[PDB]
Amino acid sequence: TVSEAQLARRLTKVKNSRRMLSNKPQDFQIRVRVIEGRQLSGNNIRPVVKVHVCGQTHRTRIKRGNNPFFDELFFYNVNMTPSELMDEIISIRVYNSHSLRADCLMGEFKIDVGFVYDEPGHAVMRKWLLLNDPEDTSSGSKGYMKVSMFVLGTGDEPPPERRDRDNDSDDVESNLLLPAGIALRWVTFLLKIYRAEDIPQMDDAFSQTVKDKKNLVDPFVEVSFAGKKVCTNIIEKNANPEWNQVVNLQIKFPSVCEKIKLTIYDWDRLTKNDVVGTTYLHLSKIAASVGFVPTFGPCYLNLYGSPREYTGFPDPYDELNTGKGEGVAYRGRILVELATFLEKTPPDKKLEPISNDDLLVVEKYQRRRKYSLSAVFHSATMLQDVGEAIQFEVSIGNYGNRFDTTCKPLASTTQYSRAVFDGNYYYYLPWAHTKPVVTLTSYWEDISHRLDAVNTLLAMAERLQTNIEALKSGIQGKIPANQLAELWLKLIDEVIEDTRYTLPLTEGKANVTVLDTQIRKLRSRSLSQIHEAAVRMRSEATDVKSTLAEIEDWLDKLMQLTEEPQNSMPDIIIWMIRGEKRLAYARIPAHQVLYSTSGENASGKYCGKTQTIFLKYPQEKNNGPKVPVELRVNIWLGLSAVEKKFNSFAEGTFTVFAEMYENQALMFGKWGTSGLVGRHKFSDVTGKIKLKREFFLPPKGWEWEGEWIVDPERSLLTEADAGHTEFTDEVYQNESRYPGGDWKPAEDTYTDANGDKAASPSELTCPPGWEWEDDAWSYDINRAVDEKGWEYGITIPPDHKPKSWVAAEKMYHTHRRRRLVRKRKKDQEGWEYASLIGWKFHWKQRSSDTFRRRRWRRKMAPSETHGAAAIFKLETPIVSCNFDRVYIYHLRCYVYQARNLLALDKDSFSDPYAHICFLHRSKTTEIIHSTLNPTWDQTIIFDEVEIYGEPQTVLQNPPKVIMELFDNDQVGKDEFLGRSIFSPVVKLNSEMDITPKLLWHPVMNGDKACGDVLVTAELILRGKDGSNLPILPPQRAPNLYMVPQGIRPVVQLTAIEILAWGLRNMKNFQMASITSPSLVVECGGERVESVVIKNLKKTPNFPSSVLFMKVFLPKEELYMPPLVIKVIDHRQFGRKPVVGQCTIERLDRFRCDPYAEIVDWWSKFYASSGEGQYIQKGYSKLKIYNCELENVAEFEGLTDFSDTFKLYRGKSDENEDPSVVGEFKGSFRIYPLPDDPSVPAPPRQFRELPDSVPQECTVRIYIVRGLELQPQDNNGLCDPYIKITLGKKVIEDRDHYIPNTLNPVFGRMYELSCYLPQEKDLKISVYDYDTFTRDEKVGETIIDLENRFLSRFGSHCGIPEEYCVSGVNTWRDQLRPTQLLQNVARFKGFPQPILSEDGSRIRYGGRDYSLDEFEANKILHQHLGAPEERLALHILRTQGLVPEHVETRTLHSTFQPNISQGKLQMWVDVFPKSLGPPGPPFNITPRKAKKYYLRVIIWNTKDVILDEKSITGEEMSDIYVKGWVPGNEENKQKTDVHYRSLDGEGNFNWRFVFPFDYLPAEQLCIVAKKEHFWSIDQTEFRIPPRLIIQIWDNDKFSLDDYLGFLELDLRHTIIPAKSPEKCRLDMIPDLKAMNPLKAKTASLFEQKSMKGWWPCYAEKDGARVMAGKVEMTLEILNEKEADERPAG
Ligand SMILES: CCCCCC(=O)OC[C@H](COP(=O)(O)OC[C@H](N)C(=O)O)OC(=O)CCCCC
Ligand SMILES: CCCCCC(=O)OC[C@H](COP(=O)(O)OC[C@H](N)C(=O)O)OC(=O)CCCCC
Ligand SMILES: [Ca+2]
Ligand SMILES: [Ca+2]
Ligand SMILES: [Ca+2]
Ligand SMILES: [Ca+2]
Ligand SMILES: [Ca+2]
Ligand SMILES: [Ca+2]
Ligand SMILES: [Ca+2]
Ligand SMILES: [Ca+2]
Ligand SMILES: [Ca+2]
Ligand SMILES: [Ca+2]
Repeated sequence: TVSEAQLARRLTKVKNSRRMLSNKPQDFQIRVRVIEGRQLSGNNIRPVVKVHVCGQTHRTRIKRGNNPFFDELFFYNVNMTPSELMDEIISIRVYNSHSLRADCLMGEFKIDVGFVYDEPGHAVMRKWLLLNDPEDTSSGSKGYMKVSMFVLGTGDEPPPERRDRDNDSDDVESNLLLPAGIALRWVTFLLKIYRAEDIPQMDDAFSQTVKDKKNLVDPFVEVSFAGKKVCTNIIEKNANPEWNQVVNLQIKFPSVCEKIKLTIYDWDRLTKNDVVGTTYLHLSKIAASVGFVPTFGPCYLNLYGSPREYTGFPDPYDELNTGKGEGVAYRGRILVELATFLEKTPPDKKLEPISNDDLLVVEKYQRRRKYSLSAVFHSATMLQDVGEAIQFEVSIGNYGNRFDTTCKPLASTTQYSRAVFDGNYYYYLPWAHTKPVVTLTSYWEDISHRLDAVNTLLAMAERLQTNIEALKSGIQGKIPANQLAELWLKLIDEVIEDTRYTLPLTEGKANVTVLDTQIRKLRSRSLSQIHEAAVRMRSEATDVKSTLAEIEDWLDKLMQLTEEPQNSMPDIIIWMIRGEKRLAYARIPAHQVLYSTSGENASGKYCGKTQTIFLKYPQEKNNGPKVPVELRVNIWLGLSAVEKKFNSFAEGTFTVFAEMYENQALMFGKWGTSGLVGRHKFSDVTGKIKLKREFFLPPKGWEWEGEWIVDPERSLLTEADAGHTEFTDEVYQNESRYPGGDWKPAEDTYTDANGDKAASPSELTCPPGWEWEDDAWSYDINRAVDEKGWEYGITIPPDHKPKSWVAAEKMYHTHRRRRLVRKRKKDQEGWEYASLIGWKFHWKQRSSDTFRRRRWRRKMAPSETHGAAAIFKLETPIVSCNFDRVYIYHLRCYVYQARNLLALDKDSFSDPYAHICFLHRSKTTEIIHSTLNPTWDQTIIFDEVEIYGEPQTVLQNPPKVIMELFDNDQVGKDEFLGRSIFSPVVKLNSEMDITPKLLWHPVMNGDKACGDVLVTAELILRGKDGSNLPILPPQRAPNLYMVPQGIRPVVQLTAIEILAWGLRNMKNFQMASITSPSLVVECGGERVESVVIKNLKKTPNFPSSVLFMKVFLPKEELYMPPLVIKVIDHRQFGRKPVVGQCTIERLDRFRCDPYAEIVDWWSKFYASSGEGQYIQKGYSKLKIYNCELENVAEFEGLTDFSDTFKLYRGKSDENEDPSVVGEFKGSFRIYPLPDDPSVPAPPRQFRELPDSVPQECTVRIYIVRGLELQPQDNNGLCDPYIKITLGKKVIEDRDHYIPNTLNPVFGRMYELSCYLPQEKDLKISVYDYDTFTRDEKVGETIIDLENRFLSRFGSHCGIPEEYCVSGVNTWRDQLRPTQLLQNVARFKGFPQPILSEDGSRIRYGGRDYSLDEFEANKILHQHLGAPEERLALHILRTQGLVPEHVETRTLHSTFQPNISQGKLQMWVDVFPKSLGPPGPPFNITPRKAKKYYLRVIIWNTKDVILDEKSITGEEMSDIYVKGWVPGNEENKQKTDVHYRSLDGEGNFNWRFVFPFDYLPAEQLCIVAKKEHFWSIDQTEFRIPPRLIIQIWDNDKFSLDDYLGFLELDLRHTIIPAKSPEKCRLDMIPDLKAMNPLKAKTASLFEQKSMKGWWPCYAEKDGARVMAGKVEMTLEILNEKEADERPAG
């Protein structure tokens, strides 16, 4: 059907439109203007409009008649998510009003904000609504509503209006917003909700203790759709509920909602209903357009949110349960199905039970399959502190949850491991050759028919993404065209070979839905389109630069083919548990590690492969200052029926040890078996359970390897501290006190992380082969400690020792700790001993130990009949993967430089250094002081890094190199600048030894990039010796390597010219003005300093404006270092502080080749805008700009002379830009110099500079009108006036404000005398006057008047089209057009303009210009000046200068920081007094409304409907006529009553006189009166001129009885018939009762008088009926003709 197709097309349109960022706050402004209703229902109505957007409701004032004119603009300022805003509904609703009753509904249109967002420009324009009644919907239309509504986001602008004389004001089907094919259709979504599983405990569990712990939740589903909330039934005490309820969602098709929000709630009787979790159906993702309606399911949707552990206290992460944030734990899953049923709109049973045959259908989507998951933990590095022991728990869904103690021991977690210092900064878990192994078994639906397709399309997209990265690197590197064509042919053949992939056959699979068939059909269509376009492109196209736009479109289409809403597999969540508490999480999608039998590509990207994931703290959007751990893990997921295929993915030998414990005790100096009381001699690890050596047997698939052996060597075998060559030791020191007492040395005055006392620093000695770097130890300052290096903690019972520390001392603290460091360069009888049995045994006996024990362990090896797959058959054993050999590597990181770093000191700079970390190794770069753009120029070498696994597995997945940038501070702790994560270039042999390429990787702090760092790395597999490694880089300091020659950017000699023009807006520094500044420009280690300004207040510009330095700069434009600008204020006692700095990193713009009817102003304005025309008299126009003059792209922002860079000072807070303390005005020209001085230098680029002295300027600000201001009063209007600040002078106009309009017509010139450039900042503000209260600011704009003065485009005065010396268009510039042509010839280096002997030709710019080339086809009226100036001006108009313009300047405000608060049509002329006085100013004073008189006479009435009963008691009518103009309610007049009419006929011969003010140029009238009696100032209305004539039954002693009306718009008055018998209905338009026809119209203002018969009407049951006929003559006279022939 066409309805299903158009729903699919509209949902794909909203699919393409919904692509912006999901910022939960975002500032939006929605304007809704109603203009004019046409043909509203009822008779003698008093209509009114109420518009409801986002809860806010505005209200029009009361108008009259069946064709009301409102022209009222409403504003809606909301702050919400864009996706939530575009699901909101705008509800326009027309009411009738009464004098003694409330409002009655008469029409309603509903339209969502999303579709008016999808319109180009985010704003529908003067479109007509089809009003309909929600309960009287069978009657069709009720009226029409011309509205225009706008949506403005951050940076968005409304589109300009267009001319409306004949296209928009008439006929309404020419501008319908929606066509008639919609036919008020409803769309019904049957969101069936079957059941849910694994809902966590959300009740108190104390009631069941008194009286079952698995089912402590009372769930129900909240379905939010289009603002309506439908709640399902509540299932009491069931964690696996079964609702089985269809939710009958409904939307009328003009207003659709896209985001169905399902939110399971735990119902609480006494408290608020808690949130279980929130998932969404996106209707645009489950619908397409051939196409199909929204279909989904039956498929489980997984919920995510807070951790599942119940706390009676408020949990800190309930914001994750509401769908905000990504969610850190599995909260259950809900089985839903979506079906779309067009029409049939059933209002009964919004909740309907599931029919009993759908419960048989849904059984086949509920079948479970066994899944086996393995995870081999390779390396857990970048740990910030050791703390307690650290454990990793793997869980998919609720399977493998360690805190679910009600189940059996799951063995889904690693052993507790204690972190080891890597020698420089970080910590790592010491796994080495024995990686931990986690295995767990889950049960999910076999949805491989989805996930093979998802994984294969993802592999397609990743291959094509790699190929387009190769292509963009090829075209960026300027590699030769043959290799580029070969690489492009490789790309196209990759597409051809890939997209002949047949998607998996849905027939035969159990869990195939209707949506699965539709997505498979869509994917086959898309893949066939991509394959055939590839076979077209491989033979047709020849150029790759045209085709990358199509190839990126293929990448976009392929990445939209991987969208799978029916992914029922929950994510694998890996939790780091420090101590007993959850710390950090990561979510791996289950399809990324899932194994399929269909091949490699159908398996996941990381299926059986080691991937690097960074854990996050549970409510962080990204990593902040502290990454908790960087974890490399080898995850393989798959079906347990094919778990034998894990053998091909496994590496190493999996190993589980059976264990036994034997205990002994010491009496009389001899160890023996005596005294083993309370714990068994042969027992477990705790000693409570008696065990034997014969109690352990291998399970199925396992066999013994070797014999039982003693295992005491696990202390020595943990990596032997041999992987480092430069180290830093650490020894901790402790003190203790009572609360409130004095400090003293502790019971354990030196400790380590294990929890007991350690050796003093005087006892520490080096290992053999090592020596000390420093002579003595020192205490740590660079942590969260005080001045002496101490942190403080507390002991709380029942714990005896502290577990946390803070930076400051409080009175309740009982302990303290200090770290001591020093750099470094270059017994075992088989038992562990302790003081008690079952105590803390340690490998060496102390004086207090009288007990001992040992381990008796035997190895199990997997059998050959099972392979490594036997680890899944362990249904506790602890599995660990042993690697039989190690591979030695060698990493070199070329940290070259950084740019645009954050300022984190008070002296406006930083001291950045970098921690380079890679696995269990770390090193620190040098500290570069007092800069934000450091050049470390340093190579960081980690020789002999031990990486386990095959070298190919390192090649496919390199471990990440992580750089953390820190601002060094001499006191306090060093602050975090950002973090860059990148992959090294792995090399395994001498073939792949190509040199690495430096790249600008981003430096992410939080969620934003806070600079870029130029860094690369290479990771070389070390051979038999270090001979295969390249040579060491040359040192410049001891153990300080430079970046080598092949990696370093190749530098050339390059000039940088700096046009230091001047400094603007210099804010005070240290409560002193910037009196003697200077400029310092640093680039590439060289600096240049300008001359010192002796007084900034006197001279704001540098005395010599050109600086010059020779710098070595990279040849490649990518590698170009930033340009640093500082401002140094020179003060007393020789002090030179820095008072401002900017970083300019985009220098590609700076590189250049050095060898390269009444006549006034408003008639002109209305002729240019388009609102006896003015162009017929031959006069000129002006150029109306819809934006600012700086925002016009042709004038380059009016910064062609010099750009402007904001200067910043001090430490920046919340990672944004720092405080702006001014602006440096200048520009740069960068060009490569010749290498040797025999070649002459290139010419300088700054020669034609103007004079930098201050100049006095006469500035004329002509402000024309304001457009759509923000309302600042209670009535929705504003009383605007103009407040101009220009340096010191303020001209406010509060006594000449314009009363109560949102579209003011100012028409006022404000002339000032200011000194440029000290007063360059021209601030024009519109302010709302108030009678008693404070004045609000509507808006604000800034014009750089020096940019107007100094630009080459002549923006100081716009050149008009004609040179007139008199009239209203007199030449307002100071200089004649010959002098402007002289000036532009002098600027451009052209020869000066040569005037001929008669002024007909001018030689300029190498061309001949003549008078007859421009003066032809024009009327040369009398105001034209000298013809040589006309021809010079005609030359000047073609030179790209600023024309005579009215720019539209956006009024910005702090109410909404980048949303237009209105617009201000205006222009500014700057007239510098050195060039002479200007001409006469333009009189832009708005024209008065010229008076008009409307006169009618009423001849007769015929076939009027007779009144049914008069007062006298007869079928008898008292016919008489009222008449008025809308707006003029006070000017109502009525005729005499034609008494005793028994035939519907009546003669009046009565005269009406209707004075009204008119604007012929705007084609509308002015009526002025107060809104009410207590109005401060009278208001003005702008409504089109029209006449309401009305016919009435008198009833002199009774009520007035309405009979009919007739409306004649005086510009479009319909042509009357010449007789009452030819007069009939439907010669006037009608759009509701019958299929419409065009009428015949004539203007009464032009055709001044005509006489005839007119039809008048009323309506009943929505259909027009004739109330009668009336004869009249309508005439319009002006003011003087009303006095020439007056009338009564
Ligand atoms: C006798 C029992 C009266 C119980 C009265 C009562 O209504 O208590 C409500 C609270 C919290 O109960 P909720 O299920 O809302 O917790 C949900 C949770 N905040 C969440 O957000 O997940 O109970 C307790 O703190 C336990 C007190 C036990 C006192 C013995
Ligand atoms: C009794 C009025 C108390 C004042 C509150 C009020 O509603 O004033 C109405 C008007 C204009 O509105 P405000 O700008 O004050 O409030 C709008 C608000 N600032 C905003 O930004 O939305 O204020 C007057 O001085 C005229 C008083 C006429 C009294 C006859
Ligand atoms: Ca509860
Ligand atoms: Ca409950
Ligand atoms: Ca509650
Ligand atoms: Ca600092
Ligand atoms: Ca510092
Ligand atoms: Ca106000
Ligand atoms: Ca006001
Ligand atoms: Ca106010
Ligand atoms: Ca009557
Ligand atoms: Ca009557």
